[PDB]
Amino acid sequence: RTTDPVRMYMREMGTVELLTREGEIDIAKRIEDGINQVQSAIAEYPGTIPYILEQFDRVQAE
Amino acid sequence: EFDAIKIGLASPDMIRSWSFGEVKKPETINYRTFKPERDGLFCARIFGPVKDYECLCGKYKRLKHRGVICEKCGVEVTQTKVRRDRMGHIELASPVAHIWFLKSLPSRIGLLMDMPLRDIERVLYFEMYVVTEPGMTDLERGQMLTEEEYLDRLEEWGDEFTAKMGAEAIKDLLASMDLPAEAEQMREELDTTNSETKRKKLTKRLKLVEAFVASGNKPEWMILTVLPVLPPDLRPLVPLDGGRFATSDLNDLYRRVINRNNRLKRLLELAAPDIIVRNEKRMLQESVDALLDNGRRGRAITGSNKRPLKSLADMIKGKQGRFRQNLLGKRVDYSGRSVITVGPYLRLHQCGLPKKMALELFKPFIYSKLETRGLATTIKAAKKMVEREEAVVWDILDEVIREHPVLLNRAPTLHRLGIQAFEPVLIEGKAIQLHPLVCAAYNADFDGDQMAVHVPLTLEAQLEARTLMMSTNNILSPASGDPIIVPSQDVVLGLYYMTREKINAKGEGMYLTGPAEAEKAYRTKTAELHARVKVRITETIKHENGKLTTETKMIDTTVGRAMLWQIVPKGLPYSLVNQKLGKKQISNLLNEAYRKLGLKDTVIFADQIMYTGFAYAALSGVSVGIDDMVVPAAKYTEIAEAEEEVREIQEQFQSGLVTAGERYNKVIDIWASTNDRVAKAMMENLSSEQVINRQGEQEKQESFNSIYMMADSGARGSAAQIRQLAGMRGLMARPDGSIIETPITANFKEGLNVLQYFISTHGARKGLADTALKTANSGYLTRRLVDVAQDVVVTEHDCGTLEGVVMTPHIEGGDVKVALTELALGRVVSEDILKPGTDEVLIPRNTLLDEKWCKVINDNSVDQIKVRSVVTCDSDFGCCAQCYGRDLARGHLVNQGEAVGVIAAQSIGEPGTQLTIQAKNNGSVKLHELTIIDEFGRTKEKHKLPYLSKADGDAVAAGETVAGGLPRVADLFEARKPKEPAILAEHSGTVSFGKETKGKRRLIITRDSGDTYEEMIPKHRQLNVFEGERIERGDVIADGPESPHDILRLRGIHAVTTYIANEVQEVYRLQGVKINDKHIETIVRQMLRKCTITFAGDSEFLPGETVEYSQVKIANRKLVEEGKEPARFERELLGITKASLATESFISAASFQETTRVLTEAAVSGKRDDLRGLKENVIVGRLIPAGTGFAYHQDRQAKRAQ
Amino acid sequence: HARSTGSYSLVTQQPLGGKAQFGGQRFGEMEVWALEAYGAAYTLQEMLTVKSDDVNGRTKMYKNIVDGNHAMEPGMPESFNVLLKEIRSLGINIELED
Amino acid sequence: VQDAVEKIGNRFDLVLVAARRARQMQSGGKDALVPEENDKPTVIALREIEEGLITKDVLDARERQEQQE
Ligand SMILES: [Mg+2]
Ligand SMILES: [Zn+2]
Ligand SMILES: [Zn+2]
Repeated sequence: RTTDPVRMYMREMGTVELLTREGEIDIAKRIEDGINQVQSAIAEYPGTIPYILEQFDRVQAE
Repeated sequence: EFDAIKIGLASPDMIRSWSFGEVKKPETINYRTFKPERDGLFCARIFGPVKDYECLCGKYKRLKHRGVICEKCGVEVTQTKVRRDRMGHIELASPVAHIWFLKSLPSRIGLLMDMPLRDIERVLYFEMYVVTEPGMTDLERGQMLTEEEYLDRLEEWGDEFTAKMGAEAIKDLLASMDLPAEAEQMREELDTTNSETKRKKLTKRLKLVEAFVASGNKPEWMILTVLPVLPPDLRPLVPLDGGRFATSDLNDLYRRVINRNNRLKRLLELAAPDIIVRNEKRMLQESVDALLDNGRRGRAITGSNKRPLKSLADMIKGKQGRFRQNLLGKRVDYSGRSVITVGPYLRLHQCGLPKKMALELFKPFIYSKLETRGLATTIKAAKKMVEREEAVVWDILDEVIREHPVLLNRAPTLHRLGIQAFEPVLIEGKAIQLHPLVCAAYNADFDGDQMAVHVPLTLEAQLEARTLMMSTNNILSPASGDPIIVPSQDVVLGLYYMTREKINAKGEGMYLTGPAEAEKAYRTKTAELHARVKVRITETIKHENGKLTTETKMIDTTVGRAMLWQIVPKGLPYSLVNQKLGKKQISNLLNEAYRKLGLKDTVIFADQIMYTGFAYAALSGVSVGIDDMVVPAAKYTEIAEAEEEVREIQEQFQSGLVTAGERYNKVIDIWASTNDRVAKAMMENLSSEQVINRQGEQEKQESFNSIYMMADSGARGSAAQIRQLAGMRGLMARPDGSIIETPITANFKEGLNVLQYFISTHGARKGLADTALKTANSGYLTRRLVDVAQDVVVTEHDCGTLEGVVMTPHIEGGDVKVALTELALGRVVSEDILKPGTDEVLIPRNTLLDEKWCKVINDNSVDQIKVRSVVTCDSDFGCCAQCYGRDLARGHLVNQGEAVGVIAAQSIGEPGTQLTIQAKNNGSVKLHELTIIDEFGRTKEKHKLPYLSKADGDAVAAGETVAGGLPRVADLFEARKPKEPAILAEHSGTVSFGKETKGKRRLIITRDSGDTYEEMIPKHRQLNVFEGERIERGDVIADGPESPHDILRLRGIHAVTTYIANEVQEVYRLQGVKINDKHIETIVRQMLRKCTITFAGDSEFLPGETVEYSQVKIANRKLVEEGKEPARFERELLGITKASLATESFISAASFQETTRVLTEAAVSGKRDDLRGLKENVIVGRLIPAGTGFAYHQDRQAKRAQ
Repeated sequence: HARSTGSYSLVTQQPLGGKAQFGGQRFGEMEVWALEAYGAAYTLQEMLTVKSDDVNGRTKMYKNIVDGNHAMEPGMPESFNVLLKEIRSLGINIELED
Repeated sequence: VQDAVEKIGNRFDLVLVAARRARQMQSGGKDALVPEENDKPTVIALREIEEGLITKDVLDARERQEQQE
C-alpha cells in the first residue's frame, strides 16, 4: 500500500508493546543468566584455567 | 575497426572482468593534500595515476618506469587519461534487483516468473515470503506465505521446504527455471487454448523465453550481485576558483550505496535482529535503484540544493542527454558567428567576410603558408607575426581564402538550403555581407539576425562545398522544383516601375534602332522610361530540339522594356518582357531561362536582374506618404447607411419580430457587406487616374500611387493591408472566438480611439501566442518525420517491378484542382501510355516525363496515366532511381545515394509555420458516383450521388440542373483513430438484423459461403444499409471519418496512400503551399514496413507476429527457390512515432525517445545493430551511407560478402 | 566571434560554448539533417570527429594543416566512449565486434 | 561545376575523383595537366575533369602503371 521504506519500518516496529521497569530487570537477568551459563560451560575445560593463571602470573609481576 | 554493436545482460563475471579493482570506502580525496584515498571512489591504485607517468609517492616519476607498479603505492606509471576508461566494482552484501528490469513495463522479471508485479514488490519490500524449493510438500513454487503463516508451515514441516524473502528469493526462483520445458508448455497451451487474450499473454511470455534461450543470457543476471563503478574522470571532483569544489551527483549516489553496503556487512557481522537487517536491505535496494534511475521507484532523493539528484539514466536519456546534446549535435571548431548585412554588389557565389574573423578562422593555414614561403622560421614566429598583424599576413590571408569555400548557416535550419557554401571576400568591418537573392532561402532579414560560419578543412569537404553546397548549384526548391532565388521587394519594384506604361509621355511614338538607342534616349532626357515607342528587336528562339532561329522585327514597347531586354540572354522570346513585370512575371522569366538555357545563364541573368532592379528602384524615387492613403468619399456615407439601418433593425428587434441570435447574425452580415463594399470603392479609387493624351482627350490610366504600385507589383503588401490602411479595419473577434457586433470603422490613416485599439490587441496577442506555440509544434513534427524516414536512401537504379500508381487530375467539384502535367512531371511510367481510343504507344516504358512530354500529354488529352511510385517499389532496402524519378532540386534523374527520406521530411516540415447539382460544363454523364465529361474525354466534373434529369450516357449542356492545419497533418501522419470512426463492410455479403442486446445493438452479415459474422454497433448510429442487400467489401455502413487502418485492411495499399496524400495536399494547398507528392509517398512507405504473419507456413514465424516486411519478402524468395511452404501476411499501418520506435536498430530508437524501454528490450533480447542507417553512423563518427560516402559503404558489403 | 582552436570541456572533450569562453558554434541535429540531405558525408564526418571530440584526430588535423596536407584520420568520438561507459555502468553489456 | 558533372555523370563520383586528383597534386608530386592560373588543387582538378583529361578509369590506369613500375 506504500512505497516509502520509512513507513514500513514504523509499521514493523509498532507491533511490539513498550516495556516497563520490571521487564527491563527481567531481560537483564536473562542476559546475565545466559552469560553465567556460558562462563560455567567454558570453565569446565582443562585448558581454560591455566591460561587465566598464567595471565595473572604475568600481571602480578607488573 | 568494428562492424556491429551488441547489447545484453551483464554477468557478475563480466562486471568483474571490466573492473580494475574493488571500491571499499566512500572516501574521495584528502581534505589537506587533495590526494585520492586508497580503496575509495577516486583511488589511484584502481583507476590510474592523477599525473602523467607519476605515482602518488613520487618515487617513479619519469617515462623510464612506464608500466611498472610502485611497490609501496600500487599506482601504475602511465597516462592519466586511463582514468576515463578504468572501471571499478562493488561486491554487494545482498543481491539487488535491477530497476529497469522490474519497473519498466512490462516487467521482464514479472512475466518470466508468471506472477504479478505487485507480488514481486511485496517480496522485494520484505513483506511476504516465497516458496522456492517445495520438496515433499503440498506447497507450490511462487506461492506467497505471510510471516505467521511461514512459521506455521515451518513448525508443521521443518526443513523439508525453503521459503525466502527479497531479491534473493527472486534470484533463486529465476535460477531454477527450466526455460526449454517452459517453452514447450507454452507452445502446447497455445495450440490447445480457445481464448485469444490468453493467446496474447502466452505469446508474449514465449517470445521473452525464446529470446532468453537464443541470446545465451540467463534470467538470474537481472539481479545484481556486483555493481559496476564509473571511471572517476566521467564523474569529476575538480576545484574551482577560491578553493570551491564542483562534483557530480553520481559521487553522492555511489557514496550512499557504499555506506549502506558496509553497514549491511557490519550488521551481518554483529548479529542483529532480523528487522534491522531487513531495513538495511531495503535501504540498499532503494539506493541502488536511485543510482540507476532516480525517481522511478518512488520519491527522488535530493541533494543539499533541494533538487533531485540526476542519475545514469538521466545522463543517457532526454533532450539534454548524451544522445541528443553530444552525439547527434556538437559544438565545433573553426566556426564563427556575426550579424549579417546586405551586400548588393556581391555575386551569387560570394559572401562578405570580416578580415579579423577570417584571420581567426584560417589561422593554421596562415601559419602553414608563412612557414612555406619562408617569412617565419618556426611556428612561434608565425604566431607572433599573426598577432602583430603585419601586411604580408594580410596578403597570406588573401591567398589562403582565394578559392576556399566557407559554409554559412542561419538558425533554425528548416531545410537543407539553411546552410550554403560561398566564396569569401574580405571586407573591412564587423558584419557578414549576404547576397540578397539567397535571403529567401535563409528566411533572413536584416533586423538583427546573426549567422554562423564554418570552414571545411580537408579536400573532400572543400569539393563537397564547391559541388553540392555552393549557392549557384542550389537555386531550385527541393520541395517543389520551383526556383528559390526569385527577386523580391526593391528588385521587383524597380522592374515593375521600369516596365510600366504611361500615356502621353516624353518621346512617345519615336522609332528606335534597338535597346542601345532606347538607353541613349533615356540618358539624354529625350524619352521617359514609360514612353510608348517602336523598337527594332532581334530575338532568338531555341526550340525543344535545339533549333536556333533569329528574327528581327518592329515591336511596339516602352523604353524601359527595351533597356531591360538589353540584359536578357539569347534564346528567349520578347513577350516575356513586353509587359509590366510583377513578382510572378520575373519568376516566369527565371523559370523559362532555367528550362531553355541552363544554370550558368540563369545565375548571370538573376545577378543582372537584381542589379538593374536595385538601380532603377533607386532612380524611381518611390516614397510612401500620408497623401498616398486616399480614403474614398463613399466610406463615410456607407458607414452612415449601415449605422442607420442598424438603428432600424434594433428598433425592429424591440418590436419582437426576430430573436437575438438572428439579429446578431444579420448585423454581422451587413457589417461584412459594408466592409467589402468600402474595400471595393477604395480599390477602384486608388487603382486608376485620368490623363490627357496627345489628342487632348481624357483617358483612363493605371495609377502610379506608391502603395498601389507596392501592392500590385507583389513586392510587399496586399489588398487586405491597403484595406486596413485606407478603408475599414473590419470585424474583429473576442478572444474566445466570438465576433463583436460593432466593428472598427476607422483605418490607420485617421486613427483609432481606446476601444478600437483594445479590440485590436485582443487579436494581436492571440496571433503572437499562436505563432509561438505553432513553431514548436512544427519543429516536433519535423523531428518525427526526419526520424521515421531517415533510412530511405536510393540504393539501386531499377528494381525490376511492374507495379505503379494510376494518376488523374484532382477534381473536388465542377472545376479541376491540379492538372495532370503538374502531377506527372518528373515521374517514370510503369506501363505504356496508349492514346485513348487507339492501340498505339505514344510514350514507351521507363521514360522520364519532362516539360516536352508533359506538353505532349496535354495536347493529346490523356485523362488517366500510371507511373512508378516509391511505395510500390520492391527494393530490399531503400528505393531505386526510377521509382523516385526526377530530383526536384537538380532537374535530372535522382542519383544513387541520395537521402530522399530526409529531403522529404524537411520538405513537409518546412511550411509548418505557415499552416494554421447543376452542371457547369457541356458533355456526357456517366455513373459508377456522378461524372460529367467533356467531348475531349477528360472527366472534368465529379459529383456525389446521394441515395436526376439525365440517365447514363445522356449528353448534358451547360447550366442544366441534373441534380486546424498542423494538428491535422500530425494526426494524419500518426494514423490516429477518429473519435467516432465510420463502420465499414468487412466482407461482401448480405446484411441482416440481429438480436438487439441491451446496451448496444448487433447486426449480422452472410457471406457467399453461408458463414455468418456478427458486428457490434452502438445504439446512437445512423444505419445506412438495408437488410437483404449485398454490400461489397469497403462499403460505408455508418457515415463518418474513415480510419486509415480500415481502408488499408479492406481496400488496399494504393487506397490508403491516395487517402493520406490527398488529405495532406488538401491542408497544404488551402494555405497555398506547393509540395510534391513523392515525399508523402516516401513517408507512407515508411509507414508500411511491418506485417502480422497470418499463415505461418514453416519459416520460423509465430502466428500473429509483427515481423518486418522485407525480411518476409526475402524469406519468401528463398522458400520459392526451395519450392517449400511460403508465408502469408497482413500489412499494418503504423504512425511515424510507432514506426520509428519499431525499427531494427536499437541505437537510433534509443537516440529518438523512450531510451529506457528500448535499451531494456534490446538488452533482454540481445539485439545486434549492424549500423546500416544514417543516425548510427553519425553517432559512431563513421561516414553516412548516403551521398559521397555511399560507395564506401558499398565496398564494405563487397568485403563482408567475400 | 570566431574560434579556430581553444578550450575544451572536461567530460565530453568538446569545445566550450559562448564568446566569453571563446567557444565554438553548435552544429545541431538540423544542421546534420541538412548535410545528410546534401550528401556531404566527409564534411559531416569532419564536424563530428576532428572538430569536436576526436582528440588525437584533431591534434593530427592541426599538424597536417600546419604541414599543408589537408587530410584527416578520423577516430571514435569521445562522447560515444562515455556513453558506452554509462551503459556498462547500468549493468548492461554493450560491446563492439570485428 | 556543370561541365564536370556532365562529363562524369554523378556529382558524388565527381567529388571523389576530384578529391583523389587534388590529393595527388598536393600531397604527391604530380603536376597539373592544365595551366594552374594561380588556382587551388581542387579547382585545378575540376578544370581537368571539365576538359576531359581526368576520369576514374584514367586514374585507375595510371595507378596500375605506377604499381607495375
Ligand atoms: Mg529578422
Ligand atoms: Zn608510489
Ligand atoms: Zn523501384
